[PDB]
Amino acid sequence: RHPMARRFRGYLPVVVDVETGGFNSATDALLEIAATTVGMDEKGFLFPEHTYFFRIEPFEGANIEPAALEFTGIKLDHPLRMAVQEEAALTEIFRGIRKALKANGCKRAILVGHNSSFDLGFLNAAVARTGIKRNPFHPFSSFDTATLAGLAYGQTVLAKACQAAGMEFDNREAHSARYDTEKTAELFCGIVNRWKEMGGWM
Amino acid sequence: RHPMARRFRGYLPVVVDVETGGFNSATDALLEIAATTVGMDEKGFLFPEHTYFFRIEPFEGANIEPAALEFTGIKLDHPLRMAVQEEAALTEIFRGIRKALKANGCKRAILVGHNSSFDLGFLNAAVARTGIKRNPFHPFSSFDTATLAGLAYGQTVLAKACQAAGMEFDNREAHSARYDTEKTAELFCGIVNRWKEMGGWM
Ligand SMILES: [Mg+2]
Ligand SMILES: [Mg+2]
Repeated sequence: RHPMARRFRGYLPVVVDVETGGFNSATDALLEIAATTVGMDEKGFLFPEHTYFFRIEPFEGANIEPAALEFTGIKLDHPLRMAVQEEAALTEIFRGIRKALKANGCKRAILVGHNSSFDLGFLNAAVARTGIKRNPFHPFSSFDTATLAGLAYGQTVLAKACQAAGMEFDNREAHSARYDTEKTAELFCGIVNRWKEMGGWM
Repeated sequence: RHPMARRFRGYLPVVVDVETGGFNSATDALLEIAATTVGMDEKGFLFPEHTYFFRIEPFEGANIEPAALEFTGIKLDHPLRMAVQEEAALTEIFRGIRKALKANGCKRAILVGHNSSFDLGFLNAAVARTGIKRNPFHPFSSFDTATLAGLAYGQTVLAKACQAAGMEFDNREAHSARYDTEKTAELFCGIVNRWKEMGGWM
């Protein structure tokens, strides 16, 4: 078994963050999705490997809460938005994930996220809308970085967790799914790597 | 401050497990709830403290999947079931938790569970149905022991996580919430305590 396959019983951690048009996954638009795969180096340390990132054209009939959209800072009609259909974006991300599962001897991906059940619900709902087959993510379990940061740093807020971890993080409020996914992947790998450094995985 | 108040940013971990009439928190019955508060000893180690347990009468209009009843072994009409209205059970549990909060110098409870978002979703749906305003739990944050066990033991399945931890876990024929709560509490405390043993919280 590949070293990464042994670490989480055959699941490959893939960090995902979404931006949405509200908090209801059944009805609310998906507006951005980033996904960052994790690799394992020759010494058994995790690192963020590849990032996918797409801005998403709201699905037909989606609900968008005006205040929610306003707080994200997203500009739907901006000429450089480069928004794509959710099916196209998921197809490309999934393809990349399946390639990574094969390279790591893993059977399935597990979503890693900050308050990760939120992202997983939106991901499951988009998959259900598009009718995409062979979703490589576990449908129900996820690694919550708010839980990991609670343990490691006694913090549940993402910015405060990253600050505690010695990382840079901006209290600007205007961050794309890409920024959040890369910071979350760094937080995730740092905690797992500290656990190893402290004797937790020999 | 109180040392527990400093560990998780004023939140008191409280383990919750529910048994339910299916996987949909909007429609499916709450049938049992167990909650176990955690305390901190003089040496800074967490331990499982006070337990509450109630069998719940299905709310009027609730959906109960035949397969949920087979899985749990639940007999709704058994004369010694001693099931109570969800509003009464929650009120009693919440009162008990508030007492734990005060004794730990904490301001809110944070739900701990195995795939904790599941249990938080059912708790919030019951709180909504009953109109309880005095809910001491955080509405969206939780500590997921599937995440914690993935870190510590590479295991996401509760039974297997406990076995990796050196605990006994009975490969039972009827699933119980009192049993999962007791074991989840041990699992949670064991991992937080291991972090500390390894030099992670000084
Ligand atoms: Mg997010
Ligand atoms: Mg459970």
